[PDB]
Amino acid sequence: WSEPLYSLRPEHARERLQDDSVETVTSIEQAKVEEKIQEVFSSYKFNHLVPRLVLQREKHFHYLKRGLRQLTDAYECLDASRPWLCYWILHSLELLDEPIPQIVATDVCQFLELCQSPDGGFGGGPGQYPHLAPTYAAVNALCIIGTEEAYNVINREKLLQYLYSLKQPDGSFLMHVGGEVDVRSAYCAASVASLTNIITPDLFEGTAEWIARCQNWEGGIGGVPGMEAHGGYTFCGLAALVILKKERSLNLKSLLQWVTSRQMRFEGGFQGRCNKLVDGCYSFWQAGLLPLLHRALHAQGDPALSMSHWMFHQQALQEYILMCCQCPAGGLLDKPGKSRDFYHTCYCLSGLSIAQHFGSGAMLHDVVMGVPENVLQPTHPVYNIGPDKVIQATTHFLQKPVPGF
Amino acid sequence: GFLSLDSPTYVLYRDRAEWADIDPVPQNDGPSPVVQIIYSEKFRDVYDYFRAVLQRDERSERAFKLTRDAIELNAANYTVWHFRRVLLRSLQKDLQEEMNYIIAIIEEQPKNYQVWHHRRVLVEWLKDPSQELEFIADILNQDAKNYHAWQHRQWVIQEFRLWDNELQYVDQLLKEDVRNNSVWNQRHFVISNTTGYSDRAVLEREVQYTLEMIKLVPHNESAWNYLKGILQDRGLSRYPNLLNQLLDLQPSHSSPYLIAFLVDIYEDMLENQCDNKEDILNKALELCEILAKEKDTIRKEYWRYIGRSLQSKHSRES
Ligand SMILES: CCCCCCNC(=O)Oc1ccc(C[C@@H]2CN(Cc3cncn3C)c3ccc(C#N)cc3CN2S(=O)(=O)c2ccc(OC)cc2)cc1
Ligand SMILES: CC(C)=CCC/C(C)=C/CC/C(C)=C/COP(=O)(O)OP(=O)(O)O
Ligand SMILES: [Zn+2]
Repeated sequence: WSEPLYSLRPEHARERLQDDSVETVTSIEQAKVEEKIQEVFSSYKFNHLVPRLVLQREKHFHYLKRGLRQLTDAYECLDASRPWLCYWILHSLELLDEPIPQIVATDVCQFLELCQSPDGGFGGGPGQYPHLAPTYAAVNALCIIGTEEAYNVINREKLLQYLYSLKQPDGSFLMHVGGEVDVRSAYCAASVASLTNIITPDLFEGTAEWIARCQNWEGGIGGVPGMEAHGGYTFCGLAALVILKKERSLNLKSLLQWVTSRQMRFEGGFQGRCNKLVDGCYSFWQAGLLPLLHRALHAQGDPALSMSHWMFHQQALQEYILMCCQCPAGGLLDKPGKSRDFYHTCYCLSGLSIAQHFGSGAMLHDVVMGVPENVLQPTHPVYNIGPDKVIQATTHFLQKPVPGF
Repeated sequence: GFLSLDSPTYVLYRDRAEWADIDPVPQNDGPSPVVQIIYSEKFRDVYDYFRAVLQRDERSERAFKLTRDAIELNAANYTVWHFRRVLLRSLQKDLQEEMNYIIAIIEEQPKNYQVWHHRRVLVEWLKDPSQELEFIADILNQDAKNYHAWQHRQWVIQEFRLWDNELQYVDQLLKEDVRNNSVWNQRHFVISNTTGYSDRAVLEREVQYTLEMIKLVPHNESAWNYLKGILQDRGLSRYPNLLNQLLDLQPSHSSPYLIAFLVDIYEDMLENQCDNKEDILNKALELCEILAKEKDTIRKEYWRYIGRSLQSKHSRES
C-alpha cells in the first residue's frame, strides 16, 4: 500500500510548477524538464514493474578504467584540463571502492610531473603554462594516490612562490599570471596551500574579507563582488573560509536559507542559481555546503542541529541521482537526455556519498536508498577526496616546515 | 590572408610550403600516457606547429595566424591566448581589428571564460568602452542569463562609470522575463551603487514594485528573494504594516514563499521583543510545521531546524 520512494508517491504530483498562468522563457523551460522527469518517475507504473534503484557500479567502473588511459576526440575541448580528468576519474574510482593499480598510480605521477612548471604550479598538460585550476586537480589527484612517490612530485617551494605571484592587494588571487580573479582561485590556493603545509602568516591576508564581499543580497556567493549567487562559487567561498577558519565572516543564516532553497521540490536534485534548471553536478556543489554549514553552526554552539541528518532531503537527492542521472552504458550525467561525461560522473557520485553519510562528532548515520550495495565510500566536504586521504596527506606535509622556516 | 579551418581547400600545416623551415614539436606524454586524448589529425597538426612557434618564441605574422586556428580548435587553451597577446603587442597589431575578431568568437562561444577575459584586456588597452553595452546586450538577447556576459557588464559599468541608463535596461528585461534572477541581481547592483536603498522615495518605490510583481506572479521566487533582500538587514519588524499586508495576500495569492516570509517577520519581532511573545511564537511554529509536513516538505529538515531554534530561544524560560 505505502510507497517507499518519495518521488513516486501520489502526493508528489502537487509539487509540479505553478506558473500562475504567466508564461516566460524560464517557466516554459522548467515545465519541459518536469515533464521529462515525471516520465522517468512514472515508467515503473506504466511498464507494470516494481521499482528497484541500483547504482550500476560495474558499468561505471569500466567507463572510468578506460578513460583513465584513453579519451575520444570529444575531449579535445579539455586538452588544457588533463589534470582535471585525472582528478575526476580517480575520485570516482575511490568513491566506488576500486583500488588503483601501483602501475597506473606511477603513470599518473609521471604524467603530472610533466605538467608541473619549473616556476611552480601545474598546467593543463605537458608544456602548458601553470594555472590554479589544474594545480588544484593535480594536488588532489596526487593525494588520492597517497604514496610517497606522489607526495614527492610536488615542489613545495616553487608552489608557494607561484601562489605569491598571483596574490593581489585587495585579498584576491589571479587564476594565472595575466589572468583575472575569481572566488574559485581563493579556494584553489587555500586547498593546495593547506594540504601541502605552505601557509605563511601573510599569504591569505585580506582573503577572507574579499570572499565576504562576494556574498550578496541573496545569501549565496557570486564569483566577484556584485555578481549573482551561484552554487559552484558558493561552495568555493565557504570551503575556502572553513580552511582559513574564518567562516564567521559570512552571514551563515542567509547562506543556509539560500542553499536549502536550491533543492528542487519536484526533481529532488539541486539547481545552481535561483530560477534555473536542475543539474546533477550541483548534487555536490550545493549539497556539500550542508556538511560545511553543520560544522560551522555546531562550532558556535547551535543546540538546535540534528544529530542524524543534513539539512536537505537526503532521500530525494539519492532518488534524483539514481533514477535520473545514470547512463545505462556507464557514467553519470546532468539530467536525462544529456550525454555522460567524467565531470558529472565525479560530482554526481560525490553528491550521492554526501547524501548517504551523516557525521557530526561521535554521531554517524547512513541513509541508503535502493539496494544496500549502493553505499559509497565517504568524501571530505572541503577537498572532495576521501577523509582518510586528507588526514594522511596533511600529516605527511606537517613533517616539513613552511618554506622557509 | 587567412585559410579557414572549415574551407574545402584547407591544407595541413605539414603540407604548407610557408612552414617548411620549421620542424613540428610532437606532444610529449611519456612512454605510458594517461588521459590520452585521441586527437583528430587537424587538431594534432595545428598543435604540433603551435608548440614549435611557442618554444622558439617566434613573434611573426605566421605565428599570429596560427594562434587563430589553435584557439578555434580549443578556445579554453589559456597558453595560446597568452601568446596571442604577446604577439598583438610585439607585432603592433591593430587592436580594433582584434576587437572585431573577439566579437565574432564570443558570439559563437559565449560560455567560455578566456574569450571574455581577452575582450577585457583589449578594452583596457584601448581605454574605450563605447561598444561594450550594446555588444553585451546582443549576447544577453540570445541567453539572458549568461554569467560571463553579466560579469563583463558589471565590470564595464564600474570601471568607466556608465550607470545612467542601466536601470532602464533592467526594466526592459524584467518585462521580458520577470523570473530572470540575473536581472533582479542587476537591479540591486545598480540601485546600491547609485542612490542606495537607505532612502524613502527610492525604497518605498522598490518595495511597491516588488509587491506588485509578487501579485502578478505569486510563485516567482526571485521577487520574494529581492523583497526580503532589500528589507532584511534593517530588520523586517521595523516595518509593521508589512505583516498585515502579506496576510491580506494569502487567501488569493498564497505560496510557500509567502508563509516563509511570514516566519521571517515573526522571527525578527521575537528578536526585538515584540508585544506578545507566545502569540507570535505559536503562529511561527504553526507555519513551520505546515511547511515541513505539507507545503514545503523538500525542506522538512530546514523547517524543523527553524522550528527548533525558535522554541529554543523564545519560549517561556528562565
Ligand atoms: C586542469 C586545467 C583546467 C583549466 C581551467 C578549467 N576551469 C576551472 O578549473 O574552473 C572551472 C570552471 C568551470 C567548471 C565547470 C564547467 C562545466 N561543464 C559544463 C557543464 C557542467 N554542467 C552543466 N554544464 C553545461 C563541464 C561539462 C563537462 C565536463 C566534462 N568532462 C567538464 C565541465 C567542466 N567545466 S568547463 O568550463 O571546463 C566545460 C564547459 C563546457 C564543456 O562542453 C561540454 C566542456 C567543459 C569547472 C572548472
Ligand atoms: C574548484 C573550481 C575551479 C570549481 C568550479 C566552480 C564552478 C562550478 C563554476 C561555475 C562557473 C559558471 C560560469 C557557471 C554558470 O554555468 P551555466 O549558466 O552554464 O549553468 P547554470 O545555469 O546551472 O548556472
Ligand atoms: Zn552539470
